[PDB]
Amino acid sequence: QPFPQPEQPFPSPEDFVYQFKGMCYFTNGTERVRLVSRSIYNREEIVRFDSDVGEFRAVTLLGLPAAEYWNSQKDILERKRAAVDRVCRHNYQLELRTTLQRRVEPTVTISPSRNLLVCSVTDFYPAQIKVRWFRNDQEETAGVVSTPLIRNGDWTFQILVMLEMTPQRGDVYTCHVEHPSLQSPITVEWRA
Amino acid sequence: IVADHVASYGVNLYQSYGPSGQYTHEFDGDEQFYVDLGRKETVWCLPVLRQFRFDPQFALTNIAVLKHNLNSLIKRSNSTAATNEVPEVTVFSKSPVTLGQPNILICLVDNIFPPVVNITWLSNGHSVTEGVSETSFLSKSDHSFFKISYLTLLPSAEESYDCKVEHWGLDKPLLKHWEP
Ligand SMILES: *[C@@H]1O[C@H](CO)[C@@H](O)[C@H](O)[C@H]1NC(C)=O
Ligand SMILES: *[C@@H]1O[C@H](CO)[C@@H](O)[C@H](O)[C@H]1NC(C)=O
Repeated sequence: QPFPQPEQPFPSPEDFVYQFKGMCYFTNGTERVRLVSRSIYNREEIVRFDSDVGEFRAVTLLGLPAAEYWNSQKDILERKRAAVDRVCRHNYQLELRTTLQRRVEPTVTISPSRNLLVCSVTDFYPAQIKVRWFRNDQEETAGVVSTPLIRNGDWTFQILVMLEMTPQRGDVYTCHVEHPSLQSPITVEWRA
Repeated sequence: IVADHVASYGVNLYQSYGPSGQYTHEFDGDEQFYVDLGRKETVWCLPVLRQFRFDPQFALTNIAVLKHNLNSLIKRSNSTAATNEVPEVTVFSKSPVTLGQPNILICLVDNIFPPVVNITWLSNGHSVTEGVSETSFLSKSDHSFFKISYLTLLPSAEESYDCKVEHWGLDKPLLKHWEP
């Protein structure tokens, strides 16, 4: 039972777009929950309901009729005012036993570039992760270039953490990966 | 807004060209499900989420409100149409490219507006239809969209690949190359 937010009715080729976004913002579990409903014409937000404001507000002059009219209706205001508990807090309960429980462990691989060492940390969820390079248990930090967190779109992430190094005899290079789905951080070594 | 988790319940989209619409729910930037408006079917994107039910009629009814609200706005804005944007295309593999082992090519088409585009794949200059899937239009805080296409493949040392993107904001179809 995931609850949705409804949109209120108003009082090369060219194209016209309308977007409605019923959004929820969660912080510290549920002790800090915020709801923001966004009415969007093309790419311009025109009307908005922020739970911290408690009434409809026109972002631009185009949404000025709607905000005034939607505020006129005590019924519509009162439904929207209770949506934070009814939609956001209610749906976060379903999220706690599904999405927030998803644990996909990352796959860590080291390979020289196509000098430069590439630590590929692929297919992990959630997005929280930390990757550090070590050289003889001495953390390398100045020659490390990390690609941004890549969203694969299939509920998995990946990231590539490069390191430009000078290899000498008897030097081991390890990629240290920490992730919530791991009982202990993964270490992948590399010898030349 | 700064928050630990950002959810969209949901992302409602209606545009005049087509005309077409889209209804989705998102949590932390990932699509939970979409409603096939033409089939009145809910299609979950995470198998763990198949346990829930979602009335597709809500999506249809909500989309209808958007169409009515649009026609009002088309007139009131003096027929201000959508600005065509230049989409950004990035191609990468799902896993490290080990030759002879199956993999998936991922084509991220970002900064899409209006949400109208073909995303197609090419191998040695030939259309590739099998093994091609794609996500819906995922939302962005600047109210543009990005769509991700997938191409399953068995990478080999000589087969190159191109992600092809046709868009109104594009003078010519954009081609992003990938090689193992
Ligand atoms: C916008 O309004 C002005 C009135 O000054 C008119 O000249 C113009 O044609 C209108 N735009 C469209 C697209 O009709
Ligand atoms: C590709 O998209 C364009 C508009 O962006 C459309 O005219 C065309 O029909 C699409 N391609 C095909 C094969 O239909």
